[PDB]
Amino acid sequence: LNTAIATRVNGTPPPEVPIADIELGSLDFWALDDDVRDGAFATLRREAPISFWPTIELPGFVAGNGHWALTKYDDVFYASRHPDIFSSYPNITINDQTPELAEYFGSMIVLDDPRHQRLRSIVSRAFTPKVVARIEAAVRDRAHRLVSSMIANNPDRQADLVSELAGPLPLQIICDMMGIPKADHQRIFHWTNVILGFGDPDLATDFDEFMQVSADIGAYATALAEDRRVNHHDDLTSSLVEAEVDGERLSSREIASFFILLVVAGNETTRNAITHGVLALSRYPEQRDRWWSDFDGLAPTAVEEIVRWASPVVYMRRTLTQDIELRGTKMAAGDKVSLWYCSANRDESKFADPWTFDLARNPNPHLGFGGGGAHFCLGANLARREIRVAFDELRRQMPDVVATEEPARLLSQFIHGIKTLPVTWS
Ligand code: HEM
Ligand SMILES: CC(C)CCC[C@H](C)CCC[C@H](C)CCC[C@@H](C)CC(=O)O
Ligand SMILES: [Ca+2]
Repeated sequence: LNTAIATRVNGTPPPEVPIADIELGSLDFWALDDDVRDGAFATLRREAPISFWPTIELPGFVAGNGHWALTKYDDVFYASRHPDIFSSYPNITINDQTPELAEYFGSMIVLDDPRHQRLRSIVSRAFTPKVVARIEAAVRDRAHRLVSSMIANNPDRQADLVSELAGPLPLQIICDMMGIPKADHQRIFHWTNVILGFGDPDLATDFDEFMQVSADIGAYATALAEDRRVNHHDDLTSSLVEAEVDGERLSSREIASFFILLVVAGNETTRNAITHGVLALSRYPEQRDRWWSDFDGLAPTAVEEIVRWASPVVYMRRTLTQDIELRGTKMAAGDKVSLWYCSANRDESKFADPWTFDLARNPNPHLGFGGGGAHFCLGANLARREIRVAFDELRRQMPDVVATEEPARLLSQFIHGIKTLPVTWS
């Protein structure tokens, strides 16, 4: 299409990045383009598989102690499967948890079992493979309407993939599951965007705004919950207010935190898998060709490889409950430990040809949904289906859809985000 992005050779390894150029506790490092980032993690995996880092500043948050970065696959996996040692309390981002933040962000993702499991059971039936298989009809026609409207909205055949499809599809689905009405979708989207875009001047850099948005979304969850308290609807919000996770009902804060976890995770995750997928297809059109020629035959492995490639969630943090030594590095009880999924997903000792984007890759033990165990992504089956249906609807309405500019990238250490990706089609 000649308006298109330049092609790229598949299996191209990243630039050489000297260790002296790697500074994970600087925001400027997260600004560097993706190739240099991948290069920097390659250097770490080889020369400092476990290394220590001061935690990033950014206004209004509390950096506190630094963290031991696990950049190897086997260590990320080991840490995920040993939660007695690598605890999710008190926080799964690198910054210290505060009681003010805990009002909105003290959900089960920052708790250990047995309380974590008891909370998780409240909503987990809805995310089961049997059940996500049953909402294919809702997914399909949100996706189909979005691709149609992408076409109708754009006589020029020039659109932003992010706001026209990748963004609103996983948003509409999670809000529908929560029971959030249509008129509120956009406001919800703008809130989770600021929550998980903090540090990026296109999203927010003033902590006052972050606190306001948090309060607004917490206030919003509370009002919806209270509604559902009196009038059951058959949405996840009703399950939340009806639950006893205990022999006790959930507190306001527990409801607010659970609501915000679902909606943020639902809104700031699969949209990036989808946008990175389209970009990757734009760079490697042989891959686009193979998949379009055999959509259903290649879909299971295509969807996993888009997730491996995008690694939408860059890292999660844990905290040691006891001393432990790994790979010859002694770490102490109370130390922060960060699990770099984006690095595990390029690990030369687990993946042949880690730099090759291969929609037929089989097996594909990636850690895009984390390393397995107690906090395994609750939305994994939902996300896979969202991804599959989105590309299915593109393949059938605009099969040659293709990026026309490099993406505007989210400045973020936690989320491999794309803010906008101009695409074209014929
Ligand atoms: C490609 C899309 C997605 C990716 C890559 C992803 C990634 C992750 C990762 C890395 C974790 C932490 C896992 C661990 O600690 O071992 C997680 C947890 C979680 N995710 Fe997903 N996520 C995605 C989509 C979604 C969706 C659509 C939802 C729907 C609400 C969702 C809901 C959750 C929840 C609730 C948790 C916490 C589970 C728990 O603490 O037990 N995710 N996700
Ligand atoms: C599956 C994933 C994407 C769900 C994560 C959802 C929950 C709501 C994460 C909490 C987000 C926190 C409060 C944002 C702060 C991160 C940042 C400021 C850390 C730092 O200072 O370096
Ligand atoms: Ca347009």
